[PDB]
Amino acid sequence: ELDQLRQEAEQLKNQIRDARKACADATLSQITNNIDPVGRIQMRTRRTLRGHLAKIYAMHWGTDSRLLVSASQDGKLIIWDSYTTNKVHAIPLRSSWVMTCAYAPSGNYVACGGLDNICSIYNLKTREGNVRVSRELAGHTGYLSCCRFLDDNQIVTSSGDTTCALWDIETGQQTTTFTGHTGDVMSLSLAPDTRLFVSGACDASAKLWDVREGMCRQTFTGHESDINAICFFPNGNAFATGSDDATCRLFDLRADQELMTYSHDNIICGITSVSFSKSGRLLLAGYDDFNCNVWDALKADRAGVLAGHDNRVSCLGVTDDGMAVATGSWDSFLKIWN
Amino acid sequence: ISAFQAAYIGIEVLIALVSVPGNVLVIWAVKVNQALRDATFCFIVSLAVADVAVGALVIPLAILINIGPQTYFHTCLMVACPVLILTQSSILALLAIAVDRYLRVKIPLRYKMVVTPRRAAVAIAGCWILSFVVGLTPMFGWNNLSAVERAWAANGSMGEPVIKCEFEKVISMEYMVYFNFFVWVLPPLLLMVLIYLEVFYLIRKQLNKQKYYGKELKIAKSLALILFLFALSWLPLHILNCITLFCPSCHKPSILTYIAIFLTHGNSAMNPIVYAFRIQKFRVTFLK
Amino acid sequence: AAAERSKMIDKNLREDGEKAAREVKLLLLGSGKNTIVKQMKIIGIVETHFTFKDLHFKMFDVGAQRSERKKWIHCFEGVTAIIFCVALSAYDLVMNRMHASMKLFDSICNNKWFTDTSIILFLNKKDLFEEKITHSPLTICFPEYTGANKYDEAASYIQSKFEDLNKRKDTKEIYTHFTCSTDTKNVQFVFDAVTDVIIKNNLKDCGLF
Amino acid sequence: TASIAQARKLVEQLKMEANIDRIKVSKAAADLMAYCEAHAKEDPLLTPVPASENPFR
Ligand SMILES: Nc1ncnc2c1ncn2[C@@H]1O[C@H](CO)[C@@H](O)[C@H]1O
Repeated sequence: ELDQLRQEAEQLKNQIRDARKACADATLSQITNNIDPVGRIQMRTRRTLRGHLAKIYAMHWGTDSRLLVSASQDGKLIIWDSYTTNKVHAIPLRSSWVMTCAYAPSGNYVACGGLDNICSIYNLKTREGNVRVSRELAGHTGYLSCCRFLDDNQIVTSSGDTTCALWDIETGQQTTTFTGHTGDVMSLSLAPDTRLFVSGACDASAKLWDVREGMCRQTFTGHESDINAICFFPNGNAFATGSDDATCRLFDLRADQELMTYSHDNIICGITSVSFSKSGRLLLAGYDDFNCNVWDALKADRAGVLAGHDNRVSCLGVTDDGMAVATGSWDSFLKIWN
Repeated sequence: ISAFQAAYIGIEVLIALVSVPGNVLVIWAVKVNQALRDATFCFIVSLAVADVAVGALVIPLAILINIGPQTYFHTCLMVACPVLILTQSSILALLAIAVDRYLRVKIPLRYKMVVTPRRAAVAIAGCWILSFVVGLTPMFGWNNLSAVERAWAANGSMGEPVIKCEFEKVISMEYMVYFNFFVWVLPPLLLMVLIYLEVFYLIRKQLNKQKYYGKELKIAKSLALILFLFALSWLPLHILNCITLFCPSCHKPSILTYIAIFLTHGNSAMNPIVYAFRIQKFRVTFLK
Repeated sequence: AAAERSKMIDKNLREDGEKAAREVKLLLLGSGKNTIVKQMKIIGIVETHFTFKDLHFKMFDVGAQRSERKKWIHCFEGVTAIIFCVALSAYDLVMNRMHASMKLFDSICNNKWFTDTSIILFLNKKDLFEEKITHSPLTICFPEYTGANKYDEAASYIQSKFEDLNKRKDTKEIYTHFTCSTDTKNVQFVFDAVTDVIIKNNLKDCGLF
Repeated sequence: TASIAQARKLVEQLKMEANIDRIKVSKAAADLMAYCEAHAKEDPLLTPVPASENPFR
């Protein structure tokens, strides 16, 4: 029973597409024409965090909007202090290749994952002394392309072996496993509810996962290439995805379809990272042509351009109070923008 | 004010107007970029700073000297000294670049640990302070002040001498030819020739350890162009000064001296194309 | 106050960077990889370290990656050399393993991240090849071939095909060595090829090249 | 037996995610518009703030 079951699958997918077009009343541009436009935003560079020798692969702020963790290829995980450009800690790493880093929302743990299939959990207080390897989480057969903290106790990690996972730290085991992609899972974003997390994959599909259940509530297929990075709209009802086909898309959870497409005729380069501001009005998209584009996330117009770099930007973080936007590139300079 | 001097001023202004943008462009392309902060690029920045200094200051001062407004002696010495101060720094920067280019091929495995940009900055600072010493030696007291004061007393006047400011009369030929040409211009030339022949021997050995012949011919042509450029730009004026010193009865035209001087300044225009432009990284940064 | 610890950490980063920058990083690609690893094994990613004639080498084996190559590959940009190992005896076995290896070689050669990086090509297992060339002919893989069954012309034709797959001319070099079971010869070839790459890199940096 | 099982899991999950309902797009887009207009006050990138409150001066 393969052919008739496949026909059933295709009929059900056609029915889902029909429902999505049934609930599609009108385009978002027609109703959001009545919004006052943004205009033009250029940002001043305020810092330049120069302490890395190799390419900076990923960053993540803290909830203080003061400390940020940067991870580079030369084996350094540095907790920069963005106010007075200090280095609070510099952690040496077992594997030089580190493709992600995370900072615990209370500011007590730093997690990093690379090509060694091993997430690492470094504690920061450590009344015995300096920073120490606290726990090593190893259950994947792919590169850990992104990891995030739910709290100080359990960590959700994506991977390259087609599986997201939820890990407990005090035990060291997969508390649950999220399966059901086709390609490599490039990035996951958490909702502020910490109950639902999206994840973008290499099969041109972004899937939403519930933490307690373990199942795909919703699945979005609208891209022509692989999805590099993904980030929720700040309220928890939408998320934007960036792909290598020079398009950013905004997917809505309620209407279950794509809202809008950011694609410009002068751009033929892929998106490396996306983010939103605090109000959800600016979609910040890093690119491969060495600069950042600030998009009006309602009227689909390019608000500005941030071209302070020399090589392509690999990470783009925004503080939790919306003060400053730190873009980190392969020339090892974290440019902080306001 | 004469026609020959007018031709000299026109060629000097042309050399200035060509040499200033090239050097500003080299300093620009290094500043904007972060990938061009290696030791050899610190040396090329040193040469470009000395070179824009030549193009900006020495050529107006040279035109001022050759026109020759009458002034006091010590004022004319204060005007004629930064010429030597900047040209000697140009020659020493050329020498430093050649020594670096030797070290890259002589010890290629452990080059990064030997020549760090801190040691590069120390060597550049040493070259500049020695260029200030060599330049400021006439001000320290070795000039034709004694001869001018003797002639001034002979004519009967008293006070500081008011003379038509002209470079041959104010400064002693013995300093120009013995100290400058023997001690600090000829050993850089001979040392660059020795270093570049040694670099060519090392490259020939490495390549032999028709395509190789073509690559070897290109490297040899580049080295010979550098050495010929340096020895063509500097040596005529100094040979003229030397023959003026040794045989004073040897009578030479003025236009010969003027051609020698604008070749000496022509080196300042020629240096960016020969040195910075041949690097692939610099052409990449220029085009982008 | 905090600037004291900031400058201490700056000093430690600078010292660690000076220590790390002297070492040579090599990328392995495969079939005969185990021979090379066990030969020069003196001292996810399998990382091995060995020190030969005042050089430190870190070799990285990427063979345990069951993922898309196009994703992790740009991490390894900036290595000195790519040790690419080909089994000569794979012309007969299976589509064809020799064509699979040539396709991988074409992919890494025409990969946009490795325009500068030189490939050290190891054609391994010469003995099994010299037996199997008298055993079986090369009509299987190559239609345009003349010296049907002889080790010398067979090996030279395989080498010529691989080096001919290089589309970029004079930007990078391909160094070919038939793998010797004699001690120190493989490591010696690696050292000579890395030394040549370092000298060419310095000459290109001067503009003298 | 493995391929049909993978396709079985695919179809069962696909029917499971198909069984939910979907809100019309204009209402949810107006909700996102309302959220943006609500929090348009405290966004320092959209709404510019001078060097008084800015900790990066
Ligand atoms: N005979 C000379 N007449 C005028 N200037 C001279 C003479 N010899 C050397 N110089 C000056 O010295 C500089 C080189 O040190 C020349 O660029 C030139 O300005």
